[PDB]
Amino acid sequence: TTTYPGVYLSEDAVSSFSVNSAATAVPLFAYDSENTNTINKPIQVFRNWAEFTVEYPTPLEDAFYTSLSLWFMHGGGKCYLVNEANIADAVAQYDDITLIVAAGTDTTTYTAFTTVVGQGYRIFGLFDGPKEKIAGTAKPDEVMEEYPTSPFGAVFYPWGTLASGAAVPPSAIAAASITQTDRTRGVWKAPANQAVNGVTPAFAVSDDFQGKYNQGKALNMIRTFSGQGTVVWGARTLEDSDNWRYIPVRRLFNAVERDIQKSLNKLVFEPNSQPTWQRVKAAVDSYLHSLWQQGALAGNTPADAWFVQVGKDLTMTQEEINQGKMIIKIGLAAVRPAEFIILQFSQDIAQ
Amino acid sequence: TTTYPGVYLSEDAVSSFSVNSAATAVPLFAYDSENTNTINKPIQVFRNWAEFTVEYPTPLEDAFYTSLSLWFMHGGGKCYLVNEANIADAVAQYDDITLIVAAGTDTTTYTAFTT
Amino acid sequence: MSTPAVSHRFLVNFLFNNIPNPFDIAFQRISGLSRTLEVSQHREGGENVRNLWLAEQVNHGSLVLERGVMNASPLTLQFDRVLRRESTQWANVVIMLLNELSLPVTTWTLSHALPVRWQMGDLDAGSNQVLINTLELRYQDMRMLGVKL
Amino acid sequence: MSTPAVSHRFLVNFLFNNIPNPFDIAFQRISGLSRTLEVSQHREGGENVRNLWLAEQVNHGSLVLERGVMNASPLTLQFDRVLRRESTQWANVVIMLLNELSLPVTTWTLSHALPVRWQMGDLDAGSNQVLINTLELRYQDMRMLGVKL
Amino acid sequence: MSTPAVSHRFLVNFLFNNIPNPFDIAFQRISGLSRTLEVSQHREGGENVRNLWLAEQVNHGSLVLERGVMNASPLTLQFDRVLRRESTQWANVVIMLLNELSLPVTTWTLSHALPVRWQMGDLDAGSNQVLINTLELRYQDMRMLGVKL
Amino acid sequence: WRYIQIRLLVSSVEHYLSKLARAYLFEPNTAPTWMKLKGQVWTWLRQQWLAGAFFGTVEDEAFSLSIGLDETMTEDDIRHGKMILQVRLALLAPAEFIAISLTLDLRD
Repeated sequence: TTTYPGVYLSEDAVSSFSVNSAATAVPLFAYDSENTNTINKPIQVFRNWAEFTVEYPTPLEDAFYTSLSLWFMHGGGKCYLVNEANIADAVAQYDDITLIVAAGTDTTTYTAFTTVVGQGYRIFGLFDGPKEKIAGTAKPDEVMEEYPTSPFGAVFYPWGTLASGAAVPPSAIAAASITQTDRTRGVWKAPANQAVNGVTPAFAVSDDFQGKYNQGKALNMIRTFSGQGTVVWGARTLEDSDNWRYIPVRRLFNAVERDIQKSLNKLVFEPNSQPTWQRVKAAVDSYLHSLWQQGALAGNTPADAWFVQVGKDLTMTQEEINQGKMIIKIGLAAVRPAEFIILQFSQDIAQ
Repeated sequence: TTTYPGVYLSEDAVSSFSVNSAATAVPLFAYDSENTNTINKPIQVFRNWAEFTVEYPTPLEDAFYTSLSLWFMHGGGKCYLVNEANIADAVAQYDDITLIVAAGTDTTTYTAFTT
Repeated sequence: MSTPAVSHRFLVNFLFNNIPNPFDIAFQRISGLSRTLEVSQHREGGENVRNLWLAEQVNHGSLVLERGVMNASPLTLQFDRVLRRESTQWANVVIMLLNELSLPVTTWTLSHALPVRWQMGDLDAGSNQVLINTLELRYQDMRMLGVKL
Repeated sequence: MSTPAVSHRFLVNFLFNNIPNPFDIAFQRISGLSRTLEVSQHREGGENVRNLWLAEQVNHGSLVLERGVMNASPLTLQFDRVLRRESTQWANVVIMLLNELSLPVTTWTLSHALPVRWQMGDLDAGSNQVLINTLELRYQDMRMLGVKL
Repeated sequence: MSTPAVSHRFLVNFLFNNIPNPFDIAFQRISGLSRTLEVSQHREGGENVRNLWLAEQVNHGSLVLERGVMNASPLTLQFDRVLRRESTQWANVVIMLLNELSLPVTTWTLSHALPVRWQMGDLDAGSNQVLINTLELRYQDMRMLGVKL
Repeated sequence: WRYIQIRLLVSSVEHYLSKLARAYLFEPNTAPTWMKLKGQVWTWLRQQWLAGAFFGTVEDEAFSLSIGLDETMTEDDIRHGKMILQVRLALLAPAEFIAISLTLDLRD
């Protein structure tokens, strides 16, 4: 309460975090339906840490509070608290979401993840591993059966043990290494080896343990090393195929397919004619050439990195023109990461 | 066998040779017909030392092994192991050969050289 | 004969011990690496027509770098720490040229490079130019690699 | 990638202890801030191939300023007092670039700057030019801020 | 904002003690008045990151004047006496710029100026130029006045 | 907020930082005057850290400044004429108790 024109000395100051957002990382944090200390507003928008503490001022110890407070302290821009019941409708209404972050949530985010993937909304889910210690005599098939077999998701087992004693969901550890990667390296680079601060893995994980959980459904460990403290260690999705392994090459095409339709939605209701088809394929060639020359596409020439194709005997027929359709086909090569490094050693004494 | 995403420490490492080829030297190494430790494939193509040791992994002591291992350690690009019987047809089919190298071979490479 | 190497494509990789990730930073104007051997001339009594040069000590040059004032990288945050004397960490630098495809044709590979000088460009009211800042490192050893030596 | 910073928009804020109000003065030609670390080379006995650079002492440059002969500001009245030796007051200087909107993208923030030199331009009968006077300060420390470091 | 001062209109007034009348002489090329304060850098034991500049002694520049070879004025007759060592008289000089009307906008006001150097122009057979002679004075103090400081 | 010199140091910083704050008082609420105020406060707080008043072997753990539009303020705070600046400090602790220990260290 400011009355006089002077200088006010208040001493109840709290922390603050500067926004260092990425445009390709706008997540959805799902909070549980049977949660008592959330506002009855089912969908709520948080652009920064200052708007989050005017609605949640006391520091809670729940799954949604420690996910968001770990989000905003690593940059992070606008984000959504959506109830578990309205996750398939908040993606369908708000047009901006790129990530579905299950912040300590099971079996209801999963069935609403597989709804919006079948509807085609170009999202990427970040699920959770078991909160309990996986034994080692447990089998990777019986442990990984809760999770969908779609290439739009990753699991991330080891939970967090935040420095204030609270427990961080491991989807929030994974989403805070996506913000720091989508600035400094881009969406085509893996979210793995970037280190997230202020968190600690609850369990020590060996690499004999991760070898069982890598092929098949890809658990995607969260491991700490000397030096690089608590990175996420793994970048594979929930299917082991030649195309849609590797979280980079799925999230690259999600960014390509969304930045192309944002460019081509300004060409809808144009006359379906041959001058309009040339304006489509030159708006995609101009997008993909800039994306090639910043390292996102694999190819040492523009003919090996992408192609755009549209015609009247190429991609669509005259009986299909008359329905208002405009079929463009676009193929483009992505860069696969390195995952294994073999150090082959020889020596011989005094030689 | 790579399972986990980490770093693998293997200690059965062997030698390796970088290719420093010439385009005008693509030879034909002729191995003997009555040779026991060659693959029944009569004509076989070897672009480098790595493709030669995936088919001949143990170090032999024969005329064709010590000719090729001395070839690849001095640069050397693609080359052919051709049986003595098919030397007049491997030159006629593969369009690329500039040298006929008799790697310990007599009187049969000679009559197929003059063909 | 094979074509000579042009001088307008180059990558630079840094590796500090403060910083856990190796980072790659684009520069404008890498200056050039010298390496002198520092001989000395001796004069003998009866010999007046030949010279005598005696080898002593290899002297390495300095790595002068130029780039524009852009967002704060892990290297301009690191010169800020060393020139405020908060750290004296040095890095292993790898510089390499690229051919038409992507391939490294020559590599220079500096060792224990220490940030020693920051130099800011001029602020002028009629200028029409990017603000370029000049960075400078002193390294201990140098080891050139590659196929185009 | 974000666009680099051009060098033709800049504000300078001064804060003396003689003068009660902080004042902001437009200049033409801020020169440029250097910061050298002053290493020294040591030669070891048995080592002839590597170098050894030992860190000593950070040297800061000088703030050279240029503006036209205009009405008497609180800074040209202050150099007049220091160069007449009536005061030895020094100021905390804040220099900052501006982007397209108004926003400070980099800030340089000098400490205890002391006016040390006045230099007047030439008076020439055929000249067609503004009389520019050159001002020069020696500061103790320097601390660069901002998002474009 | 008010318009800056251009540098092609200026009066110079001299006052010697030999000469009873103050005289006003038109020049071509008054050089420019500097005023340096001559600091010195001290290095402290435990402090490696800041600098320390200590004020000593104000140094004034020199008044270099240029005009053509014209009729004998009371100032070229006075340099002739001082450079023949017949007098060692010095003068109080007042230099001032003029605005569009007539008004003095800045004034420089030198004290005890001593004629120290005469320099004649070149005699060349193909030249097409006025013979310019260069005059130079060393003064003791300097005190700038006016509204455009 | 025990230890008298902690209450008297941080109010000696209140007395000077509010002296140069009200120097920048009836200025615009534009972003240049926010950074004109950080640059003066950052300079002064760094000199007191190098004079021995604050704890910390690096500047990042001695003090902090955070003025800005969505760091401390908001657009509703700007239109009411506010300019909010945050200072964090790290202070020194007394040596009230000396807990001497002795170790024998046998060594043959």
